Amino acid sequence: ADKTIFNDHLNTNPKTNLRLWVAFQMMKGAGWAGGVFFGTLLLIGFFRVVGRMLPIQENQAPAPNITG
Amino acid sequence: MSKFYKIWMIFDPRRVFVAQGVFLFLLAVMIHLILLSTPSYNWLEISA
Amino acid sequence: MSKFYKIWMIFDPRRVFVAQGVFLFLLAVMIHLILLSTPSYNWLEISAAKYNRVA
Amino acid sequence: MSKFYKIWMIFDPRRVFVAQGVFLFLLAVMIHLILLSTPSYNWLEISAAKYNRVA
Amino acid sequence: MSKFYKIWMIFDPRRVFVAQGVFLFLLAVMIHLILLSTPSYNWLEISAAKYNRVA
Amino acid sequence: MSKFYKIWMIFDPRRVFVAQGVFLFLLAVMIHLILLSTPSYNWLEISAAKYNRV
Amino acid sequence: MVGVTAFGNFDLASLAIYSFWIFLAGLIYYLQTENMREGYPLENEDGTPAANQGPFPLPKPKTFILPHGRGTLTVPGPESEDRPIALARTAVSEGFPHAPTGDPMKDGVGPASWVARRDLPELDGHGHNKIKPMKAAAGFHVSAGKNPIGLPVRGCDLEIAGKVVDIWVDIPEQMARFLEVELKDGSTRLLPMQMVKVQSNRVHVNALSSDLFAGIPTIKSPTEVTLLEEDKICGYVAGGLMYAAPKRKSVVAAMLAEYA
Amino acid sequence: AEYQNIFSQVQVRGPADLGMTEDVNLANRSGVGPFSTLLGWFGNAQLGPIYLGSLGVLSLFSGLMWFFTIGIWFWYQAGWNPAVFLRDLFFFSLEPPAPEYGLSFAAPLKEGGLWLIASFFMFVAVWSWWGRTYLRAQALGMGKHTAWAFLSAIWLWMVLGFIRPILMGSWSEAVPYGIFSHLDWTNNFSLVHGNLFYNPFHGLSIAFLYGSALLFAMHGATILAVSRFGGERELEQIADRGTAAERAALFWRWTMGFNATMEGIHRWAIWMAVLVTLTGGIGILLSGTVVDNWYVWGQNHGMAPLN
Amino acid sequence: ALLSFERKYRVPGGTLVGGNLFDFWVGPFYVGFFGVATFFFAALGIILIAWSAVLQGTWNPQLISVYPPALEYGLGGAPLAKGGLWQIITICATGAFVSWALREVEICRKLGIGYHIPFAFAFAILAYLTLVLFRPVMMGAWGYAFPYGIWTHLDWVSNTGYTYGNFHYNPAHMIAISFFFTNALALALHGALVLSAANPEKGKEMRTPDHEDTFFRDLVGYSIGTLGIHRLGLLLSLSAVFFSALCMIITGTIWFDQWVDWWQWWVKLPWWANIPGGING
Amino acid sequence: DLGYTGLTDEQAQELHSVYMSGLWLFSAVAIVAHLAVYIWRPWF
Amino acid sequence: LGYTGLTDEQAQELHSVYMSGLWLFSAVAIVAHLAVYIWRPWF
Amino acid sequence: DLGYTGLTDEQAQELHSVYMSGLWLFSAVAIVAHLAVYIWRPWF
Amino acid sequence: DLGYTGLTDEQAQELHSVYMSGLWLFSAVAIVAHLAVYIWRPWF
Amino acid sequence: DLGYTGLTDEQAQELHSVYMSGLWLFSAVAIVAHLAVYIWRPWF
Ligand code: BCL
Ligand SMILES: COC(C)(C)C/C=C/C(C)=C/C=C/C(C)=C/C=C/C(C)=C/C=C/C=C(C)/C=C/C=C(\C)CC/C=C(\C)CCC=C(C)C
Ligand SMILES: COC(C)(C)C/C=C/C(C)=C/C=C/C(C)=C/C=C/C(C)=C/C=C/C=C(C)/C=C/C=C(\C)CC/C=C(\C)CCC=C(C)C
Ligand SMILES: COC(C)(C)C/C=C/C(C)=C/C=C/C(C)=C/C=C/C(C)=C/C=C/C=C(C)/C=C/C=C(\C)CC/C=C(\C)CCC=C(C)C
Ligand SMILES: COC(C)(C)C/C=C/C(C)=C/C=C/C(C)=C/C=C/C(C)=C/C=C/C=C(C)/C=C/C=C(\C)CC/C=C(\C)CCC=C(C)C
Ligand SMILES: COC(C)(C)C/C=C/C(C)=C/C=C/C(C)=C/C=C/C(C)=C/C=C\C=C(C)\C=C\C=C(/C)CC/C=C(\C)CCC=C(C)C
Ligand SMILES: [Fe+2]
Repeated sequence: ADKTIFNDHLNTNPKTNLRLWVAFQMMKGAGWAGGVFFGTLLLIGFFRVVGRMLPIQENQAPAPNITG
Repeated sequence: MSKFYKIWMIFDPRRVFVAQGVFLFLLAVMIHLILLSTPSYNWLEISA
Repeated sequence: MSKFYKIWMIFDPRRVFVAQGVFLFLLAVMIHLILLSTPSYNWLEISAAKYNRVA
Repeated sequence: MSKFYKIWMIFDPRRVFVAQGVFLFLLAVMIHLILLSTPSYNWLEISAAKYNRVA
Repeated sequence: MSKFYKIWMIFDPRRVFVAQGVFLFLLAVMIHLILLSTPSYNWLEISAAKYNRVA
Repeated sequence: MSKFYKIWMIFDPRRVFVAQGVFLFLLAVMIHLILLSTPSYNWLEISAAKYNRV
Repeated sequence: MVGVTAFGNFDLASLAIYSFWIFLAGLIYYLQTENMREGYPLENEDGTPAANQGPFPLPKPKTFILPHGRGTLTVPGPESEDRPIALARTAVSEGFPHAPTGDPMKDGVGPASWVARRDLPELDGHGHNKIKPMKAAAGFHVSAGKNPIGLPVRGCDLEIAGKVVDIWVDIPEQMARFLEVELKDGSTRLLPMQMVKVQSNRVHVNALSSDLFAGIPTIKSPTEVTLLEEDKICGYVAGGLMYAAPKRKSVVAAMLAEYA
Repeated sequence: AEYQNIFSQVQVRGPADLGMTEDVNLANRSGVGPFSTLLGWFGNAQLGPIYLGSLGVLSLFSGLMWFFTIGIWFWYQAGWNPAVFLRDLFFFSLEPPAPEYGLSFAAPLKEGGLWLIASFFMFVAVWSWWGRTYLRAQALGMGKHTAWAFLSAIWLWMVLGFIRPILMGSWSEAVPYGIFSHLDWTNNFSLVHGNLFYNPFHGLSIAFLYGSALLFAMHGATILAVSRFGGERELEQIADRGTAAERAALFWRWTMGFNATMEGIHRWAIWMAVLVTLTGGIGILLSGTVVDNWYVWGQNHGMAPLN
Repeated sequence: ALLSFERKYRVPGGTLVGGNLFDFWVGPFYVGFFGVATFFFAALGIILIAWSAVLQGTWNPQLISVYPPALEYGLGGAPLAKGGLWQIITICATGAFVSWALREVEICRKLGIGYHIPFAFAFAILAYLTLVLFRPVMMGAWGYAFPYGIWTHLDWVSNTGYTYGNFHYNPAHMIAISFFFTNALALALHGALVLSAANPEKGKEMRTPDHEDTFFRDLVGYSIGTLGIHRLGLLLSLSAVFFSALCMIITGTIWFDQWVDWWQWWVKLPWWANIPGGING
Repeated sequence: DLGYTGLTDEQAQELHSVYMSGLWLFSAVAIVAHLAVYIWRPWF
Repeated sequence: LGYTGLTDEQAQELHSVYMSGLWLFSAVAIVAHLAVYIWRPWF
Repeated sequence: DLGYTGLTDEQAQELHSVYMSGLWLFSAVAIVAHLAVYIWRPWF
Repeated sequence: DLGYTGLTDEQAQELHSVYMSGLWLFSAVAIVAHLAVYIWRPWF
Repeated sequence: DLGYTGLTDEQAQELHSVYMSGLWLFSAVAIVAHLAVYIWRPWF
């Protein structure tokens, strides 16, 4: 809430500020969704890396369920 | 489409924008994953 | 049909619009997945067969 | 039929409209899925066999 | 036989009526399913055999 | 035997009637099903054999 | 009786499974009717009985004979708030939040709500007061853990609001319930033990800011606390979680408010 | 982080609580045991006093004799070697009589008779403990709900050890005493009767065991969430509904559309736990006596793909 | 549509996402942003299970099964009719569960209660993700997850268990089973005790927590307390789920043989391995 | 007059009369159905 | 003794009605058993 | 005039008239769809 | 006359007109897409 | 005039103009990406 000292960004016309605010709201939502998705992808990648380290391919279980 | 603007007098703008950003990203991810599902368009299947 | 506007005298537009958006997106996703499941109308597989992409 | 309107003296229109919408959607989906399950009336497969898409 | 009405001095009429409705419906469904389960008295199979539906 | 009515001064008639009804129905169903299980007294199968339904 | 079927494939196992389905339906009905002994009949957002009451009917009333001559309680029975509710409808349509008219923590609405219970102390089996200050409890003393008596009390705004003077203990359970906290003005408030984090040097109360400690409802008797006073204190402290949020100095909250 | 109320952050200790004296014979009640600081971090620190009545004495003697009989058999199986006893503690087994003896009590002592002796001791111990629960409830004027829930558990136990072996006409059907041995009995029971998974009553028993875990998680979480309002004092909430009971009810009503009461949730709890052993006993009783292969039964009842 | 006391608790706030956009109730259900998400994911998953029933060719609910992709497909996508539907339903199920947990977080914030309930649900979500996501990813194929059928996921459990001999010998499995049994026992005891206190012998006064503690001390010589018993129930359930997830995450990843072969390590300790007699001698 | 339900004697009599009318109607329909089935396919 | 709380005359009237119902039920049962035994005896 | 829902008779009549208009429109669309399907592929 | 949402008849009419405008636009786009798909690959 | 959000008609018009400008820009970018993909690998 404290005033910025830069004051150069204030030269933009207020309609561009409104457009930036709308884009920022949409980008905040999309960035949170992307953070969730990339965290899930990193969890999957961590488990895949651990599985690669472990000797799964040397002795892996048969199919627990009939293929379908 | 002249009076569609009145939808912003029903739903709060910033909340709708945040939710719509989430929806757009999730839809994009869903379509990318469906494309990765098919053998064609599976661009991450670089093979020898 | 001229009195259908009275549906808004019964249902608040906010909840109805939320429900309708959810229902419409759900219905569209359902129909698209139904089409993708069948070998016909799976447009990705149709194009793959048309241009000889799948071995 | 003359005095059926009194059902709205007993049943709340909002509750009944929500229940009826859910019921109608679920019933229509159920009947469409029943038709799609049968090899006949599966209009996707019928069209595939008619125009020989599966080849 | 004449004093049987006094049962309503003992049993709440609403609870008895609900329980009796449920009991009668379950009993009728059970007997109908018994009849359908047996190869004889399955009126659907009997009708099929009578008019040679199975062909 | 003449003084059996005093049993209602020891037992709640409502609970006794409910328990009796449940017990009688369960017993009747059990006996009818036991008769159905045995090849004899399965009146459906007996009728089928008698009138050559099978 | 292996393979003995009364009809079709229906055998003793099928009989058992269908009879259990019937029994389970009856048991679910019974359990739901038992659960329908509080909060019913349903009401509209204005207070009048609702048209919809649910498929399950109300059970026949049952009477609890309360201990220590506290009377009886018949449920289901006529129950009302027995307190003004400082809420205003935010929409004519039902299913929408009701906004507080004034200060919700003072009004006792929302997460700061409280129930008009008996204005009497909770009693143990012997009839004595269940919750008593440790000074008035014979032989009670802190047995393990950090003793909170004497520690400063820090609010959610990282400002000290008083010091712990005494511990209120539950005599049968032998566990601490309330910390008595002396404020800057010399008066004492009560804090639920579940809302305070006893650290090595201070007692941290994340629910309330320092300036809100004065607003905590007080006990009319220094030695006993009634159920109504307990409910008011707990409601105030817990509602501080959602209503003292602006005063809370959480870093994650500050960063989120930077972009919101 | 905030205080989650999982562990007490401070312990207070006062005079030992001697308990109520509604109709309990105080002579049979022992003295208060030590206070455990470790137990105090989680629940009450006080140990005892315990009631040592006639049924308590009978149950303790019978259970001690059962345990001692199994232990002496294990020592015999170990060759009286303490090292072998410790090595093979989980592999020792007090097996029931072989099928050739049927239900007869003529099995030799080392070939089934000792199992019968131990089983008699366990039978007496368990039934005397059930009587003990009933009489402890009766002496305090409380309801007999604990007695009936224990009766459901005893029903499953009796089916496993007594009723089903009688209906099958062989003590060999009963469960051996021993850790891995009774695990192997469980596995072999499933294998012999054709994939006990397809027992519908075993499925119901699993449904109610999962429901017990789910419901105790939900209930413990709910009470710990509302304990800031004194929600742990549930009898008070039953007598005088505070804001804790209302907040719990409203949480579950807004989450899943329906709620319980502070008393009715415990009816849900007792029935969810009871049905575990009830359906389990029924399913075990049906196995072998009525259905010899549960997979074929499921095939004939539309639970399995073929047929 | 409201309980006799619900009115004073329906206030704005507590939402994580959306502000007042979805801050409303549909009947008794609180919707919120994550409630909208939960409903969408749940409806999509149910409709896709019905559609997979259509594709499979059976309408019997017990025979309906949505099998994961075969092991030939690895961790990649699969055709919808042969494994892709399972992947979509798994994504929908994970989304529905996480949205349900976050909706519970929103409801907790609105009511001012602790977050024990969504935190406890997170354990069940983690066990589910272990069975469908973490373990199949570690093993490198979606075909190691279970099918979405009433009786076919039992076939998955049976086959996975008998892959490693008798699965009873998994030690983490033993701990999880003991926790489950103890939790059921404690739940029975707690429900029975509270009911006995609140419903005493006919005509007698309602009992107090002192009576409950007296009963359990006279029974087993110890009473854990009301707060103690609720803590114990939560911890027993959570520990059971945690140890079951651990048992499945170590099975097929760091252990591959029969589990009784695991138990052989105690037998073969140097100081008593060679001693004759007993069972393993 | 135990009065477990609060119904008076006259109320109980009227309720039982209506209930017996319904029961006799149901029983008459059941008897007709049984006669039709026995004519169509006797089970004795 | 008076466990139920019923007056003696109330108990006697209730017993009379209950015995009428029991006799009707048992008479119908006897007719059914006689019909079954004529149709198919079990001895 | 039971008035469980609080609607008056006139309100109920107007609501029912509009509801039946909607129901008859829905039924007419369904009838047209059934005629189209029966022409395209009869099920009788 | 009936009041459940606080909207007047004029407000309800305006809301419904805008909603119908949106519905008809959505239906027009759907019809165009259906024509495109039917031309590309008919299903009848 | 409903004003569920406190926005006036002019505020709603201005915000919707901004939003529609952004929507058309995003749609144009998506159309460019779709043209690129369709040239690279058509799906029809
Ligand atoms: C290969 C193994 C088989 C199989 C074979 C069996 C068999 C066989 C049985 C079960 C049974 C059960 N199985 Mg199974 N089960 C399998 C797979 C599973 C799976 C799974 C995820 O795969 C699960 C969750 C379950 C779950 C269950 C439970 C629902 C149920 C036991 C209830 C219980 O608490 O019993 C344990 C509780 C008791 C035995 C009651 C004990 C009560 C007595 C009074 C206690 C006395 C204590 C004594 C005196 C000691 C005192 C100590 C002192 C106090 C210190 N099974 C597979 C298919 N399962 C049982 C059942 O009911 O099935 C229908 C059963 O008999
Ligand atoms: C496995 O076993 C098999 C199935 C093979 C064989 C079966 C065996 C068994 C056990 C069969 C059991 C049969 C039984 C017990 C049948 C019982 C039937 C009865 C008693 C039926 C009763 C029907 C009554 C009806 C339909 C009454 C309806 C009444 C009304 C609709 C009117 C009620 C209105 C009233 C009272 C108005 C209120 C009054 C006032 C004054 C305000
Ligand atoms: C498995 O079984 C199969 C599927 C094979 C066969 C199926 C069998 C069965 C059981 C089928 C079931 C059929 C049934 C029961 C169908 C029922 C259909 C009904 C009743 C449909 C009703 C439709 C009504 C509609 C669409 C009404 C719409 C109304 C409006 C759009 C206007 C609403 C506005 C109002 C009332 C304004 C309010 C007025 C004022 C003044 C405020
Ligand atoms: C398995 O079965 C399958 C799926 C194969 C077959 C499917 C069967 C079924 C069940 C199909 C279902 C069909 C149905 C029921 C479709 C329903 C379609 C409808 C009703 C669509 C409605 C669309 C309406 C739209 C897009 C309206 C949009 C409106 C706007 C963008 C403007 C909103 C703004 C307003 C009103 C401002 C008002 C504010 C003020 C202040 C006046
Ligand atoms: C299974 O089904 C599959 C996935 C196969 C197929 C999927 C089907 C379905 C159902 C798809 C769903 C599609 C829908 C409903 C899409 C909806 C899209 C919409 C409405 C998108 C709206 C986007 C609006 C945006 C991005 C607005 C942004 C506004 C701003 C950023 C503010 C204005 C700022 C500007 C113009 C910046 C200007 C800067 C310069 C340099 C000119
Ligand atoms: C080292 O220190 C010493 C030796 C002093 C003490 C050590 C003791 C040890 C090592 C004890 C070990 C105990 C163990 C491992 C016990 C395991 C028990 C298990 C796992 C039991 C599992 C199931 C048991 C069941 C289901 C039992 C059912 C029994 C009944 C239902 C009773 C049956 C009753 C019968 C047959 C009565 C027959 C007799 C007459 C007179 C009619
Ligand atoms: Fe509890």
